[PDB]
Amino acid sequence: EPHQVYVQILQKLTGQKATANHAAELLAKQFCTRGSPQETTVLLVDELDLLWTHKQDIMYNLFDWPTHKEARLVVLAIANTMDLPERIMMNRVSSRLGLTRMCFQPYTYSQLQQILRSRLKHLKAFEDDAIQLVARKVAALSGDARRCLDICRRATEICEFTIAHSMEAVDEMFSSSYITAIKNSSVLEQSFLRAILAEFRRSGLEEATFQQIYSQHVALCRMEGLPYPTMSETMAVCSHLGSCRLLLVEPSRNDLLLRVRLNVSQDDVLYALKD
Amino acid sequence: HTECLSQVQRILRERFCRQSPHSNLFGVQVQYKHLSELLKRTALHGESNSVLIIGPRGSGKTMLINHALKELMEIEEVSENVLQVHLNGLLQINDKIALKEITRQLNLENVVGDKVFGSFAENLSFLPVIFILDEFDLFAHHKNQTLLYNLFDISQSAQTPIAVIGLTCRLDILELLEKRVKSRFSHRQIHLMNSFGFPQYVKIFKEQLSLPAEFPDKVFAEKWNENVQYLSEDRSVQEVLQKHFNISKNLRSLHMLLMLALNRVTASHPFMTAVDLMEASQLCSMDSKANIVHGLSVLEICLIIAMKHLNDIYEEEPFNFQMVYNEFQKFVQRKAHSVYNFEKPVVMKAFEHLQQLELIKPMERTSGNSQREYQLMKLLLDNTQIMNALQKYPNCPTDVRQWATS
Amino acid sequence: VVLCRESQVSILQSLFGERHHFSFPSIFIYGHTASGKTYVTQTLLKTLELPHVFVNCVECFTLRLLLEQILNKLNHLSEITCETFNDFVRLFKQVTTAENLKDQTVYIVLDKAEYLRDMEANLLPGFLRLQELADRNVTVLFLSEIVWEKFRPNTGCFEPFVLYFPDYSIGNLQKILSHDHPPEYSADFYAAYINILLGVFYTVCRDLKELRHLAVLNFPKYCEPVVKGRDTRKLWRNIEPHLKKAMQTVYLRELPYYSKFILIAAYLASYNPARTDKRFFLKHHFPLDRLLAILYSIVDSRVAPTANIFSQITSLVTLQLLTLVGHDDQLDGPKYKCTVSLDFIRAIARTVNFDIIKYLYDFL
Amino acid sequence: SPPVVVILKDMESFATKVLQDFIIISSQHLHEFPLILIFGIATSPIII
Ligand SMILES: Nc1ncnc2c1ncn2[C@@H]1O[C@H](COP(=O)(O)OP(=O)(O)OP(O)(O)=S)[C@@H](O)[C@H]1O
Ligand SMILES: Nc1ncnc2c1ncn2[C@@H]1O[C@H](COP(=O)(O)OP(=O)(O)OP(O)(O)=S)[C@@H](O)[C@H]1O
Ligand SMILES: [Mg+2]
Ligand SMILES: [Mg+2]
Repeated sequence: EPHQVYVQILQKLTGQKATANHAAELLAKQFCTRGSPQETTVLLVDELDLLWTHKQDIMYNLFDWPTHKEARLVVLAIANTMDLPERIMMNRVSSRLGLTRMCFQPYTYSQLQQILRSRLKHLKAFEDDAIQLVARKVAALSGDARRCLDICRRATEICEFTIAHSMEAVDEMFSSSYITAIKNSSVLEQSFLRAILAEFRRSGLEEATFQQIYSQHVALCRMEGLPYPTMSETMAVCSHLGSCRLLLVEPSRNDLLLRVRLNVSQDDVLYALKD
Repeated sequence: HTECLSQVQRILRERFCRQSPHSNLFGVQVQYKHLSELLKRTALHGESNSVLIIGPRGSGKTMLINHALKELMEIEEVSENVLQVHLNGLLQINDKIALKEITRQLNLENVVGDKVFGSFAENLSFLPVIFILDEFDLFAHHKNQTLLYNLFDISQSAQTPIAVIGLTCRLDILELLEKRVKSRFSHRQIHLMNSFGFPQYVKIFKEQLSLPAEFPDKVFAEKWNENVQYLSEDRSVQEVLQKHFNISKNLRSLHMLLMLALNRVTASHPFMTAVDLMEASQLCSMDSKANIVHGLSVLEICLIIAMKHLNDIYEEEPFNFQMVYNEFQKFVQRKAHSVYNFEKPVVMKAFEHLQQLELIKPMERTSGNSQREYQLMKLLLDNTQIMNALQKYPNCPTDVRQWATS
Repeated sequence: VVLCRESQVSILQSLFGERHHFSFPSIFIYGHTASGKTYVTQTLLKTLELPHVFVNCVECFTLRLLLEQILNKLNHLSEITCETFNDFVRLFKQVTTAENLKDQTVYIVLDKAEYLRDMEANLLPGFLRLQELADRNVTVLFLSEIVWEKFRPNTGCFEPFVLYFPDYSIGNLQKILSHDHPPEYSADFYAAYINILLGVFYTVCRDLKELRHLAVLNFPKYCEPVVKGRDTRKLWRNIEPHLKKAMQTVYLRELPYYSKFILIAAYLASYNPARTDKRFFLKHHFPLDRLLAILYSIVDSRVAPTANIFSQITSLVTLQLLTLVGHDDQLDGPKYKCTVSLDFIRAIARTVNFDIIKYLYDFL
Repeated sequence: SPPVVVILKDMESFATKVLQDFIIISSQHLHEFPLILIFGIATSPIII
C-alpha cells in the first residue's frame, strides 16, 4: 500500500510499529520539532511515479519535509519520466524540484563497446566484429546494457552448441513469432484468414460480423472443394484463433453478430500467406 | 476374458482421463532438451533464469514440465536442496492469497506468523526454490503486478537462486507486461506448435491406442497390436482421422474421441471396429442449434417462419411482438377455415418461451420503461439452418411448409 | 421408474463402469423442459447407490452458501465453513480421505446451471478441471436447457462431454400418461381418455407435466356420464363442449369518474402525434401540460385544479398504469407513458359513452 | 402442526425477480415446512 511507506521508514529508523496515519504523525513530529541532534539522514526512494495519489499528500510531504532546516534529510528521486514534476506535480512542489533534474542519456555504441571490453578484460572469447555489431544493434534499438548482456549470453550458448551467433540471438529475442505461427496454422484457419481478407477487400472496413465471414468461408470452401463446414465448427475455429490473440472477439454471449478485428498488419498476413 | 477387459479399460481410462505421464514425446525433442538443460544448469549451480512457454490449450504444456522434473529431480541429492512452489492463476486471484499460499507451501507460517498481518518482510528479508506459475497471463491483470516484479527482482538479485516458470496461451504476453518487468524479464520463450504432418498424426494415433509392454497377457497384447495396426490403414478410419485433423490438431480432442470410442467396447466385441469410430465421430460432430429447433412445436415453427419473413422483407432490422402477431394473423386469415383459432395470451406465452430458450436476444436492455411488447427483438439463426431443420421435421404440415416456401 | 429411457441409461451405466474406475472430469447434459433430466439422473443415482450430492444453483445464490452446502452434505454422507475456492479445494482434499471415499468416484450433481455463468468468472473453469486439481477421482455433472455454445468462456477451458436427451413422441407420451391409471376403472378407459386428450391438445401443449395436470383436472367430468348411466359416441357428445371451454385457457389456469378521463387522455397523448392535437381538439382551423390541455378539452364541464386530481395522477402512477420516465427529482417537467392495452381502453370508453376511435390518428 | 401464513400487501411495487426466486426456492422445501400464499390485488386478477 502507498501509505505503508510511513511504517517502513519509521521501522527502519526506530523499529516501532504503528498505523499508517500514526506513523505519518510521528514522522512529522520527529521532522518538525527540535529534537535530539541526530545523524544526517540519507533517504533513497525508488520508483517514485508509483507513489502517486489523488490527494498528492504523500508526494507533497516527501518533497516538502527536507525543506525544513531541522529535517537534515537528503532525498533522491529516481524515475523514468522527466515530465513528472510538470504534469504530475503541482506548482509549489514543482518549483521545489525545479532546476535540479538530472537526465541520463543512453550509452553511445562507443560507450557500450567500452563497457563490454571492461566486462571481458584479459579474456579473448569474442571477436571484435560480433561485439561491435551487438553494441550497434543495442544503440539503434534501445541502448540498454541488460539486453546486450542477454544477447552476449545467448551468443555464448549458441557457440557452445561468430557474428552468426549474435545475429541469431538478436533476431530470436526481438523478432515477432506471428509469421511462423500463421505458417504453422491449420488449413481451415488459413481458409478463414483468406475469407476475412477477401471480405475486408470487398467492404474496406476493419470490422466485420461473423455471418458475412462465414458466408465468405463457405464460398471459399466450395471453390476449394472442401467439405461443407458447419456453423459450430467455424465458431470453434474462431474461438481457438481468438484464444491466442490473433483476432478480437467477445463470443461469450453473441454468436452470429461478433465483430472481428485483425491483431496484426494486413501486409504481414499477405506476406505469410503468399508462401 | 472379463478380467483382461477390466484391466485394459482401467489402464486406458487412466491414460486418457487423468492424463498420466508417458515416456512417449512427439515433436518436442529440441524443446524438451533445451528445457532440461536449463533446469540442470539452474539446479547444479546458483544461476537464475526465467522462461515462458507459449502454446495452444490442450497441447501438453504441463506434461513437458512434469516429465522434465521427473527426469531431473531424481538425478542426485539436489532434490533435497531443491524446493518447488506451484501457483495457479485461477485459485490465487489476489496477491494476499498468493502470499498466503507461498507461506503455507514453504511451511514458514510458524516463522512468519499466523495472523492476517499484511507485512511480508518476514519472507522478503530471509529471501534453491523453483516457482511454477500456471495461467501466468492472469497474474499480469493484477492491480500493480507487485508479485511478478518482486519475483523478477529476486531472480535478478545475487542473494539466492530462484527459477521462475510461467505458462501462457496468449501470444501477446510480451505486451501485457509493464516496461520495468519486461526489462527485468529474461527473454527465454519456448513455443509448442503441432508441427507435424497427417502421417505423423496417424502414427501418434497408432501408438496411443497400443498396449504397453507391462501388460500381464502377452499374446492378447500382440493381438491388440495387430488389430490396431490393421485398423490403422483402413480408409474409413483414415477418413475420420483426416476430418478431425482438419478440424483441429490438438491432442486433447483426439484423447476425448479415443475415450468415447472405447466406451462401446464390451465382452461380445473385445476388439474395436471402424463403424465404432464412425459412430463416435458422428456423435462428436453434431450441431446443437438444429437439435434445439427439432424439439420445438408447431406454433413456434410458424412464429419462426414469420420471423424469417420479417428479416427478408426488412433487411437486417429489429422487430417486436405486434408485427409478428399481425402477419401471423394475415397468414391465418388468407386461409379459409384452418384450425388455428388462437387468442393473444397463448401466442404471448409462446413468444416468452422462445425468448427463454435464448434464440432471441434484446437490444440495449431496459425494463419498466418498455414492456415485453414493443421491444426490439432479433433472431439468432440462418435461413439455410431453418430450411435444413424444417426438412427433417417429422410431421410438418403442408400448409406451414408452403407458407415457409412462399 | 423410467419408461422409454433405455439408451441413455445404458450409456451412463457403461460410462460409470466400476466404482474404483475413473470417468470424465465434466459431462454436460442438455435437453428440453419436460425431458426429465432430474428424474432420470436422480433415479439412476439412487438405483446404483453411489455417493452423490444434489445441489440446486438457485438455492445457493452465493458462492459461500454453495461451497458450504456442498461440503456439509458431503460430510453428512461420510461444522465446516469455508469462504474461498482455494480453501474449498484444500478442505475437499482433507474431507475426501474417508474410507468410504477412498476407491469410489465422487459425483457432484448440479441442476439449473444456467445461472453459473452469472456468478463468477473463474468458478466454471475451476469446476470443470476439479479432477486435475483435487486428483481424488471426482466427477461433476451439469443439467441445463441452454446449449454448451453459450457456456464457453472467452479464454477457453477443458471441454466437457456433451450429451442430449431425446425428445418425446406420441407413443412415449401415451405410455407415460397411461402408466399411472386409476385403480377404480379399466386400463382401457384411461387409455381412451389419454387418446382423446392427445388428439385434442398435442398440437400446442407438448409439456408432459401440463398435459398430465390437464388430464387430472378434467377426468372427473370424463367419468360423470357413466356414473349417471363403453358408449364412445355418448361420452364424446357429452364431453366435447367442456373440452372446447377448457382449451380457451391452456396456459392461463371499476375506476373513479375522473380517473377514466385521465386514463383515456393519457392513452390519446401516448398514441397520437403532437402535430395532430389541434386538428382533433382546436375548435377552428409526453409532458404534463399537453395532458392537462387535452383533459380540459375533452371534459364538457369546467374541472377545478384541485389537489385530488394530482393525487389521482400519482395513484395511477403507483398502480403501474402510467410509467414515469423522467428523473424523480424533476417534478416540474415529468414524462409519462401509457401501458394500457387497446381493448382495455375501448372497454372503459364504452362504459363512459365515448368513442375513442374517432380521435385516434393512426386508425384514420 | 400449524402452517405458516405470509401476507403480500402491495405486489404491484414488488420486483418480479425476488418473486420468482422465492416461489422456486420454497417449492423444493414444501415437505420441510408447509407454506401458503395470500395475494391482495388492487387491479383485476389478470395482472398475475
Ligand atoms: N509433446 C507431447 N508429448 C506427450 N503428450 C502430449 C504432448 N503434447 C500434448 N500431449 C498430450 O496432450 C494432452 C492434453 O494436454 P494437457 O496436459 O491437458 O494441456 P496442459 O499441459 O495442461 O496445458 P494447459 O494450458 O494447462 S490446459 C495430454 O494428455 C498430453 O499428454
Ligand atoms: N422419462 C421419464 N419417465 C418417467 N417419468 C418422467 C420422465 N421424464 C419426466 N417424467 C416425469 O415428469 C416430471 C417432470 O419432469 P422434470 O423432471 O421436471 O423435467 P426436467 O428435465 O428435470 O426439467 P427441469 O430441470 O425440472 S426445468 C418428472 O418429475 C417425472 O415425474
Ligand atoms: Mg495444465
Ligand atoms: Mg429438473
